[PDB]
Amino acid sequence: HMPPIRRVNASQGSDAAYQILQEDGCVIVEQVICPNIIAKISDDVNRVMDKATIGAKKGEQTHIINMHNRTIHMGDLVLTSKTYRDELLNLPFAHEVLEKVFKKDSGDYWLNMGNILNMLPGAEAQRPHRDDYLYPVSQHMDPATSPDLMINITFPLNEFRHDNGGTLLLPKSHTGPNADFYANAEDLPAAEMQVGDALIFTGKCVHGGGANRSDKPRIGLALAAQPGYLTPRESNVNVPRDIVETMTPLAQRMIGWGTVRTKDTYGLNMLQDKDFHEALGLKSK
Amino acid sequence: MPPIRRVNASQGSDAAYQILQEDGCVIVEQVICPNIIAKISDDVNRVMDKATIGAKKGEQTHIINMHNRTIHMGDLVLTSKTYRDELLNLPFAHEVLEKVFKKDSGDYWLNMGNILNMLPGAEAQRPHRDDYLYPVSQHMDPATSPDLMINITFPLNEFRHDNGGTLLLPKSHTGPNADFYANAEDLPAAEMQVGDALIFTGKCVHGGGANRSDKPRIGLALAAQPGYLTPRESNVNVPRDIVETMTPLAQRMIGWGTVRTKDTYGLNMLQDKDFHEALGLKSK
Ligand SMILES: CC1=C2O[C@@]3(C)CC[C@H]4C(C)(C)C(=O)C=C[C@]4(C)[C@H]3C[C@]2(C)C2=C(C(=O)OC2)C1=O
Ligand SMILES: CC1=C2O[C@@]3(C)CC[C@H]4C(C)(C)C(=O)C=C[C@]4(C)[C@H]3C[C@]2(C)C2=C(C(=O)OC2)C1=O
Ligand SMILES: O=C(O)CCC(=O)C(=O)O
Ligand SMILES: O=C(O)CCC(=O)C(=O)O
Ligand SMILES: [Fe+3]
Ligand SMILES: [Fe+3]
Repeated sequence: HMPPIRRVNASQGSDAAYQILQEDGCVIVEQVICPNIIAKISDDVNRVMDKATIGAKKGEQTHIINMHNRTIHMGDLVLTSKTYRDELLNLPFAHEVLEKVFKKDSGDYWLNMGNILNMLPGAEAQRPHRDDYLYPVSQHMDPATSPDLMINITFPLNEFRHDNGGTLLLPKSHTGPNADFYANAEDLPAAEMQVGDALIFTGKCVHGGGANRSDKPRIGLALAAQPGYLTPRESNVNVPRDIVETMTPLAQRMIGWGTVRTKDTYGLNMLQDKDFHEALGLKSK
Repeated sequence: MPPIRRVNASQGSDAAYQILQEDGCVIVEQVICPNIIAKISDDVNRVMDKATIGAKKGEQTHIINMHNRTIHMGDLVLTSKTYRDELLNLPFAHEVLEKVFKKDSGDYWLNMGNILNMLPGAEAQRPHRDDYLYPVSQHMDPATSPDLMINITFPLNEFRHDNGGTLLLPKSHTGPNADFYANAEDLPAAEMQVGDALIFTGKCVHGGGANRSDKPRIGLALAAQPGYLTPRESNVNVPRDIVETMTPLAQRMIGWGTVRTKDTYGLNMLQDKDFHEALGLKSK
């Protein structure tokens, strides 16, 4: 028995989606965001896609997830899309789920990064994996009882179906032991969703990019968050301060322009022994 | 009770590392020219009165017994050029840190540099493990888990038992995490001179001692950790022109650089590239 990927409408509330996430490691939330906001971000991303790196980043081994040259991953979204900074980073449903995930075990959270996922036509499926492999301490903790190190929220920017490589998932695989092999991609169900929906899954849920056998790119946007005590993959220190001060204090923290407190109350990312905002006199919306 | 073992830096970083692996702590004598420490001490004294006393805003105090007769002070990059140029590049220290972190974790960088000023009358701290700062430490077995922190403390004046030199429990770095390790009254003190350094891991039981003398006892803690752990102190307010006078290693140490895990994956990247490549960050 291969468990199905379960779904809720965001009208049912964040408690119900969190419950499915706790039981399965993954949940699809239908109609979580106005599709026109997503289409706007999609246009911004399409404007600059010719700038992104194809395949591997410099020096990064590819064999763990099967990173290959029919895939484009692209960061730098804060400067690419104002709609991303102001609308997506502040989406209340997402923050309700993330606070439920992180606050007790870990404390404040922020982004690992925001990442465009472009599977080009003919893209081969990835090796099903756990995203928390990024952080080596995940290999020293029991998955059944350890805190979650990551939550991925993927918004399709065009329709996701099995045939165009929509994310493959292995529901209820988030409590088993860490392993070097979990499944073959061909045995997993795909997340099939429309623009305005989102897929949420934990850093322990087995998953991977699907095979794109259509003739059009399949593009999603991954809002990936983690405890503040883990180092983001993407820094935002090159974002002009004038632009940071048009963001809310929450979105500022998400992109690393803020102090993050552990569940024990201890501050990280402080400046001159004080709060980040206080030490800079940093303004916000 | 095992003693705190010691080596001279002339015996090489391998011997210091071996003692660190066996005991969780080691004193390295004459690891740095005392003139350098004296300069940094001048820099710090010139700005000590602007430091915060006791707990920082909203941080509970009871795990380590933080109290209002101890001054902890950061912001060392901008305080001391000698700190930026000499101390952050000390080769013995980086040899030890590479031995600790490279295989299990990857690149490392500062948790922070922190002046530890213990005024006369300061009570001893509750003996503790520093890695409690990172909640993941409580979910890993100390006997086999990676080290999450290395502390290198340079006395800025003489450390002695009577003036609150750091109390240590040697060989305590492999036992299970616990809510009580020892009473401070039962632990030996790190006693050493300017130019020496005490190294101990995030798993070594230790604490501030009681300063029963008439003068402050002041150390400089250089605390390092895996690049995948968020530093306590950010340095994004340091002017880029100051940063470009530093070495690439010291730049990475203060967070102006990409840090790769032992699996080759980069963290603290900029615009999908290496930090330096994306900014054209120059260095010495
Ligand atoms: C585990 C492993 C990786 O860690 C993960 C999964 C963790 C976070 C993840 C998020 C969820 C943010 C995303 O949007 C999609 C991919 C990344 C960026 C990813 C990239 C990275 C470093 C990588 C690897 C490789 O081969 O090239 C790239 C790799 O094996
Ligand atoms: C665990 C615990 C903390 O974590 C540690 C130990 C971890 C690293 C450490 C280093 C080695 C850098 C140092 O130089 C001296 C003190 C700190 C800054 C410290 C401060 C902090 C947040 C704290 C606590 C408290 O009560 O007030 C303050 C506390 O209990
Ligand atoms: O593109 C997808 O649907 C999944 C991408 C993924 O899992 C990854 O690269 O880590
Ligand atoms: O001052 C000392 O010797 C130790 C300080 C310490 O251990 C701490 O505050 O965590
Ligand atoms: Fe993944
Ligand atoms: Fe300590």
